[PDB]
Amino acid sequence: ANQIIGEIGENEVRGRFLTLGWQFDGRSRLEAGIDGIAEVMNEGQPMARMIAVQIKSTKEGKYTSESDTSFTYLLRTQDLAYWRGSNLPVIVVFYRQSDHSFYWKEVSRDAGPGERRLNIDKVADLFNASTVNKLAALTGEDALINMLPLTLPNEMYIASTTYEPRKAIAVILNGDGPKRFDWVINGGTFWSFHDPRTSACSEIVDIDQVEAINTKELALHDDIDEQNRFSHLLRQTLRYQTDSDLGWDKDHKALYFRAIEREVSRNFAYTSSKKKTDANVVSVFKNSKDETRVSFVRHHAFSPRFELMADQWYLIITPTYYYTTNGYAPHQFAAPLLAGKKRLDKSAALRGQVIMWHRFLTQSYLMFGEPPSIHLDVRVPEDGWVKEK
Amino acid sequence: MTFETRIFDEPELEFGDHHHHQDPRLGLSEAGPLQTFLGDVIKIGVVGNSKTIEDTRKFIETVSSGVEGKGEKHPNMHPPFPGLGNQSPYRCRFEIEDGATAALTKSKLDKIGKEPDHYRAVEMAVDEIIGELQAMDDGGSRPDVAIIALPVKLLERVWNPNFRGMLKAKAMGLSFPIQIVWEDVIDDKVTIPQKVKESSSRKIQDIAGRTWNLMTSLYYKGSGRIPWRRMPLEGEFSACYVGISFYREADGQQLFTSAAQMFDERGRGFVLKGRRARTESRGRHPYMAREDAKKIIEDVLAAYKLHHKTLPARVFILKTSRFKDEEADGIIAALDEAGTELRDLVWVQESYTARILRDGNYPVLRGTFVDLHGKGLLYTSGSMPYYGTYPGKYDPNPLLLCPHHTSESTVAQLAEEIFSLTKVNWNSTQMNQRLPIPIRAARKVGEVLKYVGEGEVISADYRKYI
RNA sequence: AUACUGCACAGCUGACGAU
DNA sequence: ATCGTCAGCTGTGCAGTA
Ligand SMILES: [Mg+2]
Repeated sequence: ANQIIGEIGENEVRGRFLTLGWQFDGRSRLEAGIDGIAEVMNEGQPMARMIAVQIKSTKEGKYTSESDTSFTYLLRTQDLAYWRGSNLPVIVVFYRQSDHSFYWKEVSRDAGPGERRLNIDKVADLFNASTVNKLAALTGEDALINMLPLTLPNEMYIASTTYEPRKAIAVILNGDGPKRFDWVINGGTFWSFHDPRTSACSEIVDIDQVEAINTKELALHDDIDEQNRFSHLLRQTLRYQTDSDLGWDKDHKALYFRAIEREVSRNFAYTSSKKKTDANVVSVFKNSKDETRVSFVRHHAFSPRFELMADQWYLIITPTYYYTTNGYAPHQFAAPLLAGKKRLDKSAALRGQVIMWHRFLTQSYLMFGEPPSIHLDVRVPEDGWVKEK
Repeated sequence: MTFETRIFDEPELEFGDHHHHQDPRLGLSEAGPLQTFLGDVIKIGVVGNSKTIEDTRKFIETVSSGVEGKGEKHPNMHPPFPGLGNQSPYRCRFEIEDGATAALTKSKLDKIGKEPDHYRAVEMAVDEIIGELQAMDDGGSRPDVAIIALPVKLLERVWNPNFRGMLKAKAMGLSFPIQIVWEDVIDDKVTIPQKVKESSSRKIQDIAGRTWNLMTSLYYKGSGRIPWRRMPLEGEFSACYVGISFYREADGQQLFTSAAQMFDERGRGFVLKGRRARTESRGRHPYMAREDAKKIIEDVLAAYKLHHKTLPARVFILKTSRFKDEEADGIIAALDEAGTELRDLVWVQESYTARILRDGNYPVLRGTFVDLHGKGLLYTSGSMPYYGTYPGKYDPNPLLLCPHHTSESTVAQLAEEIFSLTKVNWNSTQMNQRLPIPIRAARKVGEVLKYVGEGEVISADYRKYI
């Protein structure tokens, strides 16, 4: 089948050639590579001496990277070396069965090897009555990362006390003082950012064994268990100095907001420099039909992981969503909704979150700096795409 | 700021006839495979029920005559398949001879669909298929590559214990590799559900990508010659790449270690051998011992000195787990016993919660490298200025490269060279590959090697694994 | 299992601190 | 043989193929 399409392509390309003269012989079946020999007619007499022509025919179907304006063809270097060592110019044509697209391309014989990657072009490259003699005369954007450089205070506090943490929690909930969440006990040592003796939490610590130590001594070390205890202390501290408009859920380690204003959404406008934080931080959604039944009231929370780099500590932000059906009860089912919202939001929602949180939300003992900024050598050309939501 | 950001370019892939391009699809459609096949015949055998065989023949007949693209939106994402004509991107053709074709009777499928015991039903289906293929192989009607096309009523029992792992483990004694095809790909009319409750059905991508991926896998399995390879630069020393991953036993919790070896051929070729050894387990830990690493390095060096008649100069080892003192000591002892002077040991971590953020509803480009004080954050998935847009939602997670302290090369050169090793695998043809082939090949080898019994044959041929 | 990405859920592993 | 702390690695499955 493909053997006859080449023969009929050669025959009709020759018919186009013989249309205005252009004396073409073709070859025998002994040929390899170059096709037959053709000439150029001059108003009824073969003024042209000789030239070489090669057929290349293909079936119905577009070429490589063909989009309404051009296409591309690649040349084998054996064939290129075959034509480069010759005594006659050669021409290359293409297929004819979609709308008879007889095109001409010529490879030169100038100094320097390499002539492949024939990139064909628009309507000025076709066999027609428009022009026939033209091939017969051969006689960045700076970005940011999601890290937070943390500046430590002056001094922490250490002590020695050997009660179990389960009993200490039960001590601090049944008591009368403030619900301080800055105390981490591990290895029998009481650790805090606030002073234990200047607190109502001194019941679970010895009075005479409270000491004040420098922050920067324990911030850097070679041990990593002390780093884990430091990170747990930082997590307790971040829970402590924010537990007024949120709570804690162990799933995804989320500090989800607590709805006490009787089902009212929260825009939480800040507008730090020009115009920002106009997106709804908390949203309210009702059921499909009945407004007495509430489907889910949703709001987003986060979870911080702390680490170190060259004795400079950092915090991370992984914001998750949280859907509460009716209130403070945990959600019966939230995996499909969380999957759907994560499928919906593009990268700008993460950008909006990192520009609206941990600098302008819950940041108004630990001082939080600006996120680091880096220079990207090549800017992503977002203006060229369709912007498909 | 102490942050140095690099944007590496898309690495080139060397195809046949000294032509290099960044896209495997257009590169194969332009210059063909790197190692040509001397001949024109790839014989295919089909095993399944009657309707699967007829739809397989119809599928081959349809896709041999060109396949249209998905649309004009992002044309490089969906290039049209050119068929097995004179424009074929393989320089060979596939035919299904009638002297070997296994049709599965409905009585046996009815007996398969009636057994309540889960294990032995899948086992007897696998064994029957293996017996049909073995009697196919013993005769004078040997095919180059076999196709197992599965029906719907078998798929409720087989799928709704693995089937691919069992079949590829029990087919390692044959002289040809096999390829599994579901009912949904061959016929666009019917479509199956999955394990959970499903009012709807599964969905697969359009027939342009299916043809490219399936037939590139079929050509590599049939001919045995590699389609493309990483283009080598001029000036660097001889090198040999090793990758290490882990897997499980599917009954216990014990972990094993897998491996894969690569080196450049003396000429125009590549080597993706496996290892005819079943490294055992030493506890459910994602870390291996030191003596087995030494044996791995000696086997690698013996293979290199057998092919090239000389030792190499550089050794690259890629691992999913963090390097330790024992493994480094074993590898270093093996290398200085052999006498190689350039070493590179890199751990790849896929769980790091740090990202590069920017506004504009789109993430950063693929190939973004940030030096995190001696570590490397690499964006092997990201935006692509060849596909038009970034295919996908949310953000692409990055991977962290952590070199050992005995490695000679710096983090930037290692990051660029690992970035050049990603888009090598011949199972796929897209560019969004976030795992380097020393890791992916080891994962494939381990996944096939899960069900292989003791005292069996393990082939170093890679065609029995993908 | 034509393939990959994103997300979700699980199980597992080595140093803590205590019965 | 249990319980918080942190740090990371394999199985199993659903959308969506932008
Ligand atoms: Mg496969």
